Amino acid sequence: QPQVRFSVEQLGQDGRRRLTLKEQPTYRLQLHMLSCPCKAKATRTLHLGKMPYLSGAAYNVAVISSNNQTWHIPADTHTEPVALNISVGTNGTTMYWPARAQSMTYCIEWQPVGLATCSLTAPQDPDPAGMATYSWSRESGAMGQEKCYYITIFASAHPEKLTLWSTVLSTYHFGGNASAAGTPHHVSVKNHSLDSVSVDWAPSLLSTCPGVLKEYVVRCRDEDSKQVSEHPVQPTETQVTLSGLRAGVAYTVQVRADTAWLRGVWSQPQRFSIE
Amino acid sequence: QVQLVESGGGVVQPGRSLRLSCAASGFTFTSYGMSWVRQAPGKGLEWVAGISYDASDTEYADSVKGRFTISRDNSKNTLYLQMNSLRAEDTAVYYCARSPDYIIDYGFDYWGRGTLVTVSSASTKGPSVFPLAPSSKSTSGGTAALGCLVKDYFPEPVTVSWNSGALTSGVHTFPAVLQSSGLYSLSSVVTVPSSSLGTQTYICNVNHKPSNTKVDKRVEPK
Amino acid sequence: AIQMTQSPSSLSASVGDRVTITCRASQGISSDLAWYQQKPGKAPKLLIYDASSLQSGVPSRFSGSGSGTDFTLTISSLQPEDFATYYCQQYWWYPFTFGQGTKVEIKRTVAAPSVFIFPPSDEQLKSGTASVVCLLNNFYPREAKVQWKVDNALQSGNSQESVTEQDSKDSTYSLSSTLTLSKADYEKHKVYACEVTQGTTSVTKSFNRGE
Ligand SMILES: *[C@@H]1O[C@H](CO)[C@@H](O)[C@H](O)[C@H]1NC(C)=O
Ligand SMILES: *[C@@H]1O[C@H](CO)[C@@H](O)[C@H](O)[C@H]1NC(C)=O
Ligand SMILES: *[C@@H]1O[C@H](CO)[C@@H](O)[C@H](O)[C@H]1NC(C)=O
Ligand SMILES: *[C@@H]1O[C@H](CO)[C@@H](O)[C@H](O)[C@H]1NC(C)=O
Ligand SMILES: [Cl-]
Ligand SMILES: [Cl-]
Repeated sequence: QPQVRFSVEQLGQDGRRRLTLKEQPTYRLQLHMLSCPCKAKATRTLHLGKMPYLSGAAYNVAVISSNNQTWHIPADTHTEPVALNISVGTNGTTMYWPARAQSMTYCIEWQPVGLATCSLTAPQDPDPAGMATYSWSRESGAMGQEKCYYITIFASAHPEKLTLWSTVLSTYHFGGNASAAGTPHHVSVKNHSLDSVSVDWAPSLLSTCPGVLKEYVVRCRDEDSKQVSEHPVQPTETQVTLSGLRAGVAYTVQVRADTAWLRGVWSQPQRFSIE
Repeated sequence: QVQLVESGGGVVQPGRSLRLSCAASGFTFTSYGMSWVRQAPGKGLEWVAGISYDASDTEYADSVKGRFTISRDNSKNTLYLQMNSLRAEDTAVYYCARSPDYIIDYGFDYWGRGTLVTVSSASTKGPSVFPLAPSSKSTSGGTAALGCLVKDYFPEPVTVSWNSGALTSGVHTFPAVLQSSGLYSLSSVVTVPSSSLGTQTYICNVNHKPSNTKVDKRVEPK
Repeated sequence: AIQMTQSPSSLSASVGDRVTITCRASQGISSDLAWYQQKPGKAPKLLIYDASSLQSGVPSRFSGSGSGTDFTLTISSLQPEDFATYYCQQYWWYPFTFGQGTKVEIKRTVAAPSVFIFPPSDEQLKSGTASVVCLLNNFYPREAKVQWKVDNALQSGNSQESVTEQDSKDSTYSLSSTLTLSKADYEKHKVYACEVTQGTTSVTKSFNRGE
């Protein structure tokens, strides 16, 4: 056994990182990519001296002797601040993610945060919007449960070559009927001044899933003039003050929680009037 | 479409230097390793040198180590091979080849057209063309052979046609041989009916672009 | 450097045959092995990588196998456009090395050469050299012994040979042997003969200087 120790770069802009090697005391290197288990080729034996550019996936690397030291290479992904257009519905689930060069093969991998699913796409080019896509039938139950999912996408122009995978992105998504499940609970109206009320609600279930919740919207309806006003609220805030109310007028308040791609279902309406 | 075009080939004297160039187009040159592969006349392939995508890694075959230098100019999509102290054994067709990954690895999925590099102290010279005449009295039954001896040219290659390309059936043009003098030679022959020797004219067309020499030899029976 | 040895160096086959080429490595190279096809005057084309992965666009009659030091390329049903030279190449470690190649030629029935001999032209004799040329036309197989005779003296060291590739129409070979003499030596002798041997048959074609 040789006393060689590995190093790894941080994930670069290309979604690659070089596994390097140094000797400080025949031998060969066995490389096993753990992420994306549904791929056909998962291991390769290499000469120690050539130092491949891995992806952000998890790897097992071992020095094997020919007459074993092993390192579990941690995952190192790239996280997108922009949420993906993932739509889960009655007939199936569909994804869109930023594509790169043409004839690219993508592997989509997800797991509920806190059932490892794997999907391998056929080679596809970017659409006129610069996006790649894939869809699943309802039978697949692809992110059909109302939970927060962690997703990682990989890309390769030669999926049969293990050392050519690159990381695309990682992201979070709330599955199932997120619009309905995200409805805020415990909406309450409290007397704040002679002409104003404070509206408070419990944080949406979407707020526990990173990056999913875009904003809250508070709708107030004047039951006499039938006029309607909407007030957007930062997702870090669960309180808003409604002002300019008229005495004797009845009012209705509802709250909804919106994602980047879905309008949320309104809460049960609250009826009130100035005391 | 992916394309690799080599240039810089030609004649170079032993001990001198020569620089080959490869112009890449149709892909992102900065993302792939590149290699040079050469093939001596009538021999097999020999990997010469390879370079990674960012030019940090360079590797060389044993026979060229210390004499050759591979380099790349990613701003101009150009691959280079600097050849020094050239010997006669370096005479070969040099191909430009692309590697599919950042590093020098896997097979070559894209090749160039190749360029001929002849290492020799001979000087460029057009060929002498001599007739291989058929007798006017047939001695091979109804079939007669005739041809052209293309002797003492340098360097390769010459092209031979018959009757401005109008005659191709029965034509055999042999590969060149390197004579002890340093000059090349080959023959081109055609089999024709013996009864047509009196009526039909046969002319071989030898073209030698390295010396800008074109020779047309009428082959008449003797 | 890792040595790559192919077997056989050449072989003749027919359309429809199953062809197997072997490649052996001086050291273990796991699966880091490629296969190429090259036709005369063209760049190689990659057929197989990772010892057994079929390159995109290659017909499914091609397939590779093996690991470590012994590898095989197989063509299940040989096709006309498959006649060519095939190389293996290891990319396990540097320097990358190719095999010596395996030429797959087309088999046919035996054919005897038509033998022609040509005296040097009067035009060339002025230059002070004499090239005597012997033509072996449309024969099979490639093996053939050529022997020059000058006034019955067996010649050696003063001749060179050249062979064409297999003809596209009848799959035969053609050969030329050039005897080079000085004008002084050529004018000293009378009978110039070219003797061709193939199997149990020797054929001699000759001429007499000045006739
Ligand atoms: C998001 O994707 C779904 C499924 O393809 C599509 O119906 C919808 O229009 C998309 N939304 C936007 C804003 O593009
Ligand atoms: C979510 O549930 C609401 C009713 O609670 C329904 O109107 C809506 O269509 C559902 N959305 C999806 C995507 O199933
Ligand atoms: C689902 O399929 C039905 C037909 O079975 C169609 O009417 C409906 O519009 C589809 N809806 C979605 C969200 O796919
Ligand atoms: C809050 O209570 C005070 C005192 O009862 C009353 O004057 C005021 O109108 C109330 N404000 C609202 C918005 O009901
Ligand atoms: Cl490609
Ligand atoms: Cl509504």
